[PDB]
This record gives sequence, structure tokens and C-alpha cells, in this order.
Amino acid sequence: SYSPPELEGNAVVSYSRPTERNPDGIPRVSQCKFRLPLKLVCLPGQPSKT
Amino acid sequence: ALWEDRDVRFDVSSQQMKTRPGEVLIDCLDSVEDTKGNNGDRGRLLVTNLRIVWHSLALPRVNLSIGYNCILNITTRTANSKLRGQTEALYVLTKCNSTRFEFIFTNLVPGSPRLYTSLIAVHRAYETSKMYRDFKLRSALIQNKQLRLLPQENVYNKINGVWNLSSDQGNLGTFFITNVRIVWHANMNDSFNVSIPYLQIRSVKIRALVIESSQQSGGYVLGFKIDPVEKLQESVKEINSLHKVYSANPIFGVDYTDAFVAYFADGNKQQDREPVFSEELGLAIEKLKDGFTLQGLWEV
Repeated sequence: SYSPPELEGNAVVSYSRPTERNPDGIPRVSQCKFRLPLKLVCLPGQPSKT
Repeated sequence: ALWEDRDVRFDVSSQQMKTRPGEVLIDCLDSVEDTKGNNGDRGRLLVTNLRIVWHSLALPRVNLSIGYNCILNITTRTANSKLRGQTEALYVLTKCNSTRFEFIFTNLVPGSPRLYTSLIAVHRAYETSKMYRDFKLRSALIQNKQLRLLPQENVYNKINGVWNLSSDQGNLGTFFITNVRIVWHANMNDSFNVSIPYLQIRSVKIRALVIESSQQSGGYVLGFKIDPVEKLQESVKEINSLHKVYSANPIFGVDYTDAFVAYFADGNKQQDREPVFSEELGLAIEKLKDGFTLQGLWEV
């Protein structure tokens, strides 16, 4: 029922680089954030004076 | 003549590490560190056809050569957990001319430990095949009336009525000639058979079929006598031909300094005092060392 604090969302990938020192791979993490539109949480409605 | 599979040598030359004619390399692994000698130096391990070799890979002079007829136990130790990958280690226990050594081989890079498996395999192949390169008396060679052949062995000449000039009354027996070894059973209580390998033969001459052993089975002179000597010289010449054509490229039937002092399995001990009786325990016990007593060695 309540609207979210912000429409932005995050997406995170955690992967591994296989290296000679550690074949099991050193773990790395990289992220990207998308921006959602008002058309997902809002609608055009009637306005009030006060 | 052949020492690669009979001794354990340290600081071996760059030539004796090279594959002998009958020998053949199987598997190799770099960066195998040597331990039981705390030099902390890397190397390279080789599991050949007759022996295992390890050379320092940076100072290839210092090295180790361990024969397969001089190893007793080979143990792989998988440890050194999550902190890194599961690395293995090889523990080899060796006993050459009554002296016990132990070598440890640590795979530094955990990315290739497969070697330690194949070794075990080939070692079995080394022990399951000793009728190819060793001399034996009175073994279980004969089937109902014929010879039980090794894997890579077929008979050449099948001669009946070949005597043995080492006994008195149990002589007349068949003589089997093969490409790996020559055998003679007794045709009467056929458990007096001798199976001489071409590897142990030193020279086949006549004085009468005299066969000498190559200083490993002792000076075992074997004398046989046959029917009129035509077939006799025929057999001698064909035996010499087979001996030479084998010695050209040996078979081995394997299917598929102070360096010593830092590798003792006991610890500052290369010895075994004379085993004498023990009135205390009732067992044959090693002689005690100049003042020591059993009930004083036992307690703490």
C-alpha cells in the first residue's frame, strides 16, 4: 500500500578471476543501478484545493 | 649393469637421469618441492618405467633417484584445507642394502596433483612383474604339462630330454626358450625348475650349456646337457642371438657427499646391530647399546 522510498534499484554481480596463485579465483563484485518510472507506482488522479 | 631400479642415489649426474634404453618416462610434474631435507627448494618429479627421479629444476645437479625394487611404502597425504586448495604430498619409504630412507614430496601449486596417483599404479606393475627381470628357483611355472607364459612372452624352442648338471638323479626335463627368459623344468616332480631371465645372464658359452649370472644372483653357473650336440650348438647360437637382440632394447615387462644423511627414516641411524636372543622377552631382539637395558628403555 505505501509507496517505496525511491524507485531506483540495484543489480550486483559477484564473480571470480581464476589466477595462478589461487585457481579457485579471487572474488570480485560490480554493480549497476537502474531507475524505475512513476508509471509503476502512481496514476493520474483528481486534485484537491487544500 | 642395471642399477636404476636397484639403488637409491643422491646428487646423480645429468646422464644417469636420462632414460635408459629399456626405460621409458610416464608422467612428470614441475614445482614439486622436496622435504625431509629442509632446503626449501623446488624441483621436478618424474615417474619413469623403472624408478622415480627428482631434480631441483633450478640447480639440476642436486637430485634424487629411487628404484622401485627399493621402495616399501608410498603414501599420499591430502591436507592443507580451505586456506588454499587441497594440496597433496608423497611419502616414500625405501630400504636399500639395509638402510632406511624416507622422502617427502610437496606439490606446491595445488593445480596439478594427479601425478601421485599414476606412480602408485606403475609401482604395482613393477611388483606384479618380477619374472621378467629376476632369477627364481622352483617356482610355480608349469601348467598340467606346459609352461604358463608371461604377458609379453612366447616360446621359441621346445626341447625334450635336457639334463641338468647341478643334481644327481632328477635331471631329465624339458627346456623352454622364450624372448624374455629361458626356463627348465624337471619332467619328474616338475617343481625343480629354473627360470633365468636374459637380464641376469652374463654370457652363454660351452665347457654342456654353461650360463653365468650377472653378479646379482651370485656366480650361479648353470650346466645342461642334451642329445647329440648338433641341436646343442643350434640352441646355443640361437640363445646368444636372442640374448643380444633383447639386450639391444630391454623390456622390463612394466605394463601401463652428505646427502644421504639428511634423508634417514630412523633419524641419525644407518645401522642394525646384530640380532641376538633376549632372555627378558623371549624374542629375537636387536643388540643393546653399551649400558642400556630393556626395562630402562621401556619406561619414560
